[PDB]
Order: sequence, then structure tokens, then C-alpha cells
Amino acid sequence: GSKVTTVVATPGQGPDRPQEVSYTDTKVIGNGSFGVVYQAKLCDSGELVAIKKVLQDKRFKNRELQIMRKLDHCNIVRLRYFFYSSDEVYLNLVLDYVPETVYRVARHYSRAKQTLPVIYVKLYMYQLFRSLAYIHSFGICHRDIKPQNLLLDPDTAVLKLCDFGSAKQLVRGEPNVSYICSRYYRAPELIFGATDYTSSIDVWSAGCVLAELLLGQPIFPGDSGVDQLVEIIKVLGTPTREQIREMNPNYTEFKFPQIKAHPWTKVFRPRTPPEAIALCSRLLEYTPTARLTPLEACAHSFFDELRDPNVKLPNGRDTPALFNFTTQELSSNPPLATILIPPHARI
Amino acid sequence: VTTVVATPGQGPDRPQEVSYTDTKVIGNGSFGVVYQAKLCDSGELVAIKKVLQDKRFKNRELQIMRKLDHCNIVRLRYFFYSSGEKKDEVYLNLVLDYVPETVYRVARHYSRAKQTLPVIYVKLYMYQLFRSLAYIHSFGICHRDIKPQNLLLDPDTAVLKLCDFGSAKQLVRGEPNVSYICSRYYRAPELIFGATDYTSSIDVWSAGCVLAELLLGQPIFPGDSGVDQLVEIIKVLGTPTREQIREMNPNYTEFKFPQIKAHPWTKVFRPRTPPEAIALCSRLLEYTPTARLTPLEACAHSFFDELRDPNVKLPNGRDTPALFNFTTQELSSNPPLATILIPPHAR
Ligand SMILES: Cc1c[nH]c(-c2cnc(NCCNc3ccc(C#N)cn3)nc2-c2ccc(Cl)cc2Cl)n1
Ligand SMILES: Cc1c[nH]c(-c2cnc(NCCNc3ccc(C#N)cn3)nc2-c2ccc(Cl)cc2Cl)n1
Ligand SMILES: [Mg+2]
Ligand SMILES: [Mg+2]
Repeated sequence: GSKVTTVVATPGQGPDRPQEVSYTDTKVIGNGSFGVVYQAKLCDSGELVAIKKVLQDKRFKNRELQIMRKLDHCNIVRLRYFFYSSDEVYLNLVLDYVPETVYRVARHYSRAKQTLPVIYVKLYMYQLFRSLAYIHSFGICHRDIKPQNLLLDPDTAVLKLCDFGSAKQLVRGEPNVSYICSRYYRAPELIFGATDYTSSIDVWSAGCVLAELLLGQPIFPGDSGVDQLVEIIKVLGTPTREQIREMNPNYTEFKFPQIKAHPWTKVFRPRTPPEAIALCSRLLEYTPTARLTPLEACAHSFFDELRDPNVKLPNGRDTPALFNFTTQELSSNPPLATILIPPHARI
Repeated sequence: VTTVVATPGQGPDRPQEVSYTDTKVIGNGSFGVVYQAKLCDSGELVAIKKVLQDKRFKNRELQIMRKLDHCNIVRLRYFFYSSGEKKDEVYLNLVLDYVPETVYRVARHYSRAKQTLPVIYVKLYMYQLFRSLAYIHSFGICHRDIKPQNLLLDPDTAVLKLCDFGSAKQLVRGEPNVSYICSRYYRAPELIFGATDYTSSIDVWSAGCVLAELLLGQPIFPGDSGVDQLVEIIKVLGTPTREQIREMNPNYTEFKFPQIKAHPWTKVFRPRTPPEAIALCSRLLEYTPTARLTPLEACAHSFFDELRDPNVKLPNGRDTPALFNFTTQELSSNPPLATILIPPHAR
């Protein structure tokens, strides 16, 4: 016996039928914007879990819970239970624990002046791209894709997207706030104030992450709000008439300095695989509608290695789930199935 | 000892030799790097701000730094240019008065000791700040980065001086400008909303935030993320009205805000907080750009009247710093107020 907390918590799936859930071994993981996350152990199953404790304010719409219950995908963190706690009201999401973040694993390689082996980039990025495909097919936008919100198991190579405190259904016509993502991963439309944006802000953030896994540092590290547009334009180059028109037409007579775009191949370190570069170029676009959809990205030639039936993880294990698509996932573009699920993986 | 070739800030536009010594770093940031040195010539302590600039971009810091002379603004003594690594870039070395402390440092000191700053010094510091804004807004210029980190001050004489003109730029009616601009705690709401047509009213908002934070003992609008800014504001100002929204940005006209009722101003600060100060913030931290006072209007306010009292003295028994020596320029904003701002006491 040790200190066991017992609470009455409602399943994440299912209809509001609470049950008693005991857990033990509570440790704090971290602390921030997201609230507080504890690690704990389910007494029942022995399994490890993250408990995310958000302070909530009834005055405001707090759509995290609604969305967490809505969804179920191997590349997204699972809500097991949730429950309420006591100065005011606290939401307690009980989620899948996962041992590491991309941020940290990347930071490790960075501190070792070592490039993360591409096979992991391909694994990690692919899986992110499925998690978006999925949330986006409900027209939900995460609006905080960054490395800290990408969890991974290093041994199993499984990635899981997390933190839906800023996620939200985006509806055509409705305007929404444009101070959203983290700075480095904030897409340029949002920096221009645009309220007419789409899902494809998350594809920009994804490209920023890919780039960062190939460089071993962030591709656009703005010193300050303003440096961010600088550090972007220094590589993307100055935008067309119609790129500005396509991000936010208020800037149509802004007069940016004229910078020639730094071609992609000279952005990346010299032994970098083309298809990495190629993909990267089709995510980090000014015109948002020019950026790949998440499913188009999964089908890119940069992930071909993963559809090889012989492929394995470096530690000798099998690759995780990569081809167990549902019709939800493929709604955006169902014929891609033929490329996405290779024959050996087909039922 | 190092000796470089450099150019007097005020005049004349002509290189001369300048020897300084005992360099030591003071800190790094978006601002570049600052060092302390002593001029070998006249013995003096000096701040050497060294930024890296990309010659393809309008780097308007030095022109602005040259057309300023004012007691509550850092004096630019000399400037020079060291060479950069890439051919597109270069080092600008502003050489300014060394002021020995900063407001961010002195509030974070008085707030470690779990208490408020002597209300005299809130009075003194905001006055001298609001003064320099008056001076610079008069030439069209907007600082665009008003925060306690950028307010140097001498603790003995209480002389405060505005600094870092890296984001500073002359606004000009009709032109569009980049919304994503100030430091985050102090970003005026219209900017959060994406307004490309903001005025120098933003710097007043920002000064409003600093007023708060000296009387609150810590920041008044601390977003733990970008989205939480507009939240932590609405939590104090309550929901904006269709008129207030329309004043900030036409596009959020249709945006479904939470209906939140304002938090009474006396109820925001400590119960023993002077109500003149409270009236002041009420008028500085208004959603609507125009409804915010000007800096000149702010200097001439009940809260600062204590400074005009002939019998006022610094609680270290010293005389005050030179609060009343206004120019014609400083007053252009609205010269009637000279009736209030300069008392009988001087003249
Ligand atoms: C200050 C700080 C900020 N970020 C972290 C941090 C550090 N290490 C790890 N390791 C993975 C631990 N397992 C976890 C963690 C969270 C979830 C879930 N939902 C599932 N599993 N995770 C995080 C982390 C990552 C995302 C969030 Cl929303 C919160 C945290 Cl604390 N610390
Ligand atoms: C990391 C960090 C961030 N801010 C600081 C910091 C700490 N201590 C002090 N003390 C005042 C020293 N004298 C000075 C300093 C600067 C100037 C001028 N222009 C004139 N005089 N100043 C700063 C500071 C404040 C504004 C700027 Cl732009 C730069 C710095 Cl380093 N350190
Ligand atoms: Mg930079
Ligand atoms: Mg908060």
C-alpha cells in the first residue's frame, strides 16, 4: 500500500456513466500554458497515465474536453477518463502517458551536434501528418503544433499529438483570432492578422517542425514578434502581389523590402535527401491554399521508405501502425488509399 | 583598450577617433548586446549597444536615435559600424549614456520583498516616461516596444530615460503597418486584433500596463500563451462593444465573444491604492485607441499633481529631477496644458 487517490470519473468515450477510478504514484511532469500534467499509475490495471489538470472558467468556452471525447486515433493521445476537482473548478483529463517529446529528443541530438537519423524524421512526420488528416477531417484545427506537443515513445517509435487547449472547429465564414500558434511555428497569415484562415496553418507548423528536425534548430527563430516576419522572409523571399492578397489583403500596399528567396537546397545541410527538401518546400508556402493537405503529405515520396515491407526500426523492432486508415481519415482524398496503404499492408 | 573610428550623434557628421576601455557585457536580447565601458578620453561610463543589421532592410534605429534630444531619453553619444560575417549584414554600435539600473529590475526587486513601490516613485517614473512619449509622438515617432525592460533609471536622482528604438518607427496617417509588434504583456488590443492602421495610442496602452504593474506589484495582463492575452484582458475590461470592436478592427464585428462584464477598477488594485492612480489607468487602458489619453494629457493629471507641489522632495532628502523644463515641441500636442504642467512654482 501507498497513497491512493480515488475519484469518480467519466469515460472519455461512452455516455456520461461515471465510475470509481483509483490511481497511485502521482509525480508532477511539468507545468505551463497547458496547466499541470501529472504522471500517475492506475491501481486497477497497473498502467501509467498522464493526468492533465486545467483550471477552468465557466464564463469562457473551454472546448478541450468536447474535442478530446470526440476523437480516437493511434497518433493522438487518448482520453481515458475525466473528472472534476477543487479554489474554483478544475478539469482533470486522464490521458495515455508517453515517455518522451520530440522537442526533447531533438534537443538531445542538437546538444550532441548530431543529426537525427532521417528514418525517425520520416516516422515522426508521417505520424503527425496522419493525426492532422484526422482532426482536420472533422474540420478541427489544433492551432499549436510544435515539438513540445508531439509525444513519442522512442523504443516503439510511436508518436502522439497532444494538448488540445487551443484546438477548435474552423468554419468557413466565421472569423477567429490570429494570435494563436507559438511564434516559431506561427504561419505567416496569422502574423498578418488574418481571420479568414484554415486548417492549413497546422501544415505550416508541421513544415516548421520537419525543417527543424533536418537543421537541428528552428528554421525561423524570431528574436521578437517582428523578427519573426524577418526571419521568414529571409528564406521564403518577399511575397508576390497575390501571396499577400491570399494571406491578408490589408497588406497589399505595405511595401516589403525586396528579398530574393534563398533556394531550399542551400537552406539545408548538404547531404539532405531531396524529397525531404521537396516536401519542405510544399509545406512552407506563403499562399495557404498552395500547401499540401496532410494526406497529400503522407503520400509524398519522402515516406516511401516506410511503405517498404522490409523496413524496420534501428533497434530491430517492427514499425508501428502506419496504414490502419479509416474512411474518416481518407475523406479529404480517398483514392490516395492506393498509395497510402501498400499492398503488403492491405487486408 | 580599444580604439575605433566613430561619429558624434548630434554633430558634426564627420568621423573621429574614440578610445574606450573596461568593456564588460551587461546582457543580450532582441536588442543585440550591450556592454559597459569607460571612455579613455573624459573617464566616463558608457553603454555600447551593438546590433547586427541586414542591409536589405529599413533599419531606422540610428536616424531616429539622431533626431532625439530630451532629458528623459537616452543620449546617443557616438556611433560606428563593425563588419559582419555575411556580405548582406553589419554591426551598428550605438554608444549611449550608461544609466545604472532599470525599472524592470527595481519593480522585480520591490516585488521580491513582497510589497509595492513607494507611490512617489510610481508618480515620478510614469511622469518622466509619459513625458518622453509626448516628445517622440510629436515628431510622428512610435516606440512600439514599451516595457519596463526598456526604461532605464538612476535610483539616486530618480531620472528615468526611454531606450531601444529598434522597433521605433514614424507612423503616418493612411499607411498600413505591421500589427505584430510590441512585447506581449504590453501589446495594445487593436494590435492583437491585427489592426494595420494603429496610431501612437499603442504606446499609451503600453505605458498604461506599466502603471498598473507598479501598483499591482506584478504584470496586469500576463498571458501564459498568445490566445490567453485577449482572455486575461477581457477578464478585466469585460467584453468590448460593437463600437469598441469596430474601433479596433472591422473584421471581428461578427466574432462571437464571451459575454463578460468588466472588473471594477478599484476592485482590481489593492484597497489602499490611491484613487487618482486608478482613475488614470481607467483612462489609459481603454479598448478604443482614441478614448485613451495622450501622453501630454496624462502628464497633466491629478495623480501627478503631488510632483508640482513646491514642497515636494525625494524621500532620500534630495531635490527632484528636472520635471518642468518643457519645450515648445513637447507641448505642440496641446499647448494650453502648459498652464497645468508648468506650475507657478517654476517659470
Ligand atoms: C514544462 C514542460 C512543458 N512540457 C513538458 C513535458 C516534459 N516532458 C514530457 N514528457 C512526456 C511525458 N508524458 C506525457 C506528457 C503529456 C501527455 C499528455 N497529454 C502525455 N504524456 N512531457 C511534457 C509535456 C508535453 C505536453 C504537455 Cl500538454 C504537457 C507536458 Cl508536461 N514539461
Ligand atoms: C538580458 C538583459 C535584458 N535586459 C537587460 C538589462 C539589464 N540591466 C540593465 N541595466 C542598465 C545598464 N545601463 C544601460 C543599459 C542600456 C542602455 C541603453 N540603451 C543604457 N544604459 N540594462 C539592461 C538592458 C536594458 C535595455 C537594453 Cl536595450 C539592453 C539592456 Cl542589456 N539584460
Ligand atoms: Mg534574427
Ligand atoms: Mg492566464
